[PDB]
Order: sequence, then structure tokens, then C-alpha cells
Amino acid sequence: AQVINTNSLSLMTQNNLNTSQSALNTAIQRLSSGLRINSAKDDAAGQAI
Amino acid sequence: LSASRSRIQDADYATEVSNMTRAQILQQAGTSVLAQANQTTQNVLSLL
Repeated sequence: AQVINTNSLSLMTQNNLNTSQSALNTAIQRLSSGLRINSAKDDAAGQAI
Repeated sequence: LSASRSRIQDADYATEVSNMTRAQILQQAGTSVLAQANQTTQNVLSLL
């Protein structure tokens, strides 16, 4: 069963790239700024305290 | 009166040295990581 009209491994792989591409971003930001809690997105009560 | 005005206006030095060191280190790290991040998008080209 070789189908030319659609490839499905490419999509499965594309998702994993997006998964990694966000961990890279968070690490980059935390190294550039100097703090781990840069937004309320990160720890709701820690920012308040 | 001289003593009291001194208390108002003088600058400490220990704190300033500490701040200068803190600021230098962070500037250096930022420069390195900015180079690193700019270096991120090249791998797209190989994909072609």
C-alpha cells in the first residue's frame, strides 16, 4: 500500500519539532534575563509573594 | 550639620562595586546567548 497522494510520517515528525521548539525558547529566555519567573504564566502565586 | 548632610548625600562604594560586577556578568551572558539564538535558523536551508 504505497499512497502518493498523502504522506503521514511527515506530519508525525512535524509535530515533534514544534514540541521541542518551545523548550528551547523557555531555556533561552531564562538564560538571557536572569530569573525563572518572568510572567504570571509561570507561577501564579510566586509572583504575588 | 556637616555629619547630617553627609548622611543625606554621600555614596557608598561597596554596593556600587557589587552592582558593577553584577551588571558586567549579565551583559556578557546576554551577548553570548544572543549570538547563540541568532544562530538558530540556518538548519532550515538544509531541509530543501
